[PDB]
Amino acid sequence: SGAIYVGNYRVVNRHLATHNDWANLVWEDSSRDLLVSSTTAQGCDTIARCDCQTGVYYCSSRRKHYPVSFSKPSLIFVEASEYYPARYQSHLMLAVGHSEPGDCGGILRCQHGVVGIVSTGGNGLVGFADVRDLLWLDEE
Ligand SMILES: Cc1ccc(CC(=O)NC[C@@H]2CCCO2)cc1
Ligand SMILES: [Zn+2]
Repeated sequence: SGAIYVGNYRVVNRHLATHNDWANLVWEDSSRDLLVSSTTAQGCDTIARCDCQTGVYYCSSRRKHYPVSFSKPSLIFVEASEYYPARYQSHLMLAVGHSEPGDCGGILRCQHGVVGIVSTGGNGLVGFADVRDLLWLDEE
């Protein structure tokens, strides 16, 4: 579990979105596994606007932050997980690290703020769902 809290927006894994998230929907994309909902209180997070390929992500299934190199956001094939089938997922970055289903929503950060959240795992990779292209997270 986990969420990016930027202005009056909450960014979660679409597959973990709550009834409240859907009741206060701003934007969703199943192909990216992202959903954005509106918040009453403002958020403590800043979004990275950058082409960084090195950062630190939180792994809940290890209680640990791990420094990682990660690929640029691409359309990638992703093997069947407990929360999705084997399928293509867009705007996805892969690093070499540990990711179990429960790890989804853990933050990846670089020197520029929040890059994205955990979304995929298995075979010793961790996929992150980039949010740097979502320019509208920083307005309105
Ligand atoms: C490349 C790219 C893709 C998607 C977005 C999402 C966004 O923030 N757009 C607000 C939504 C979209 C439909 C109407 O309102 C930004 C940039
Ligand atoms: Zn950066």
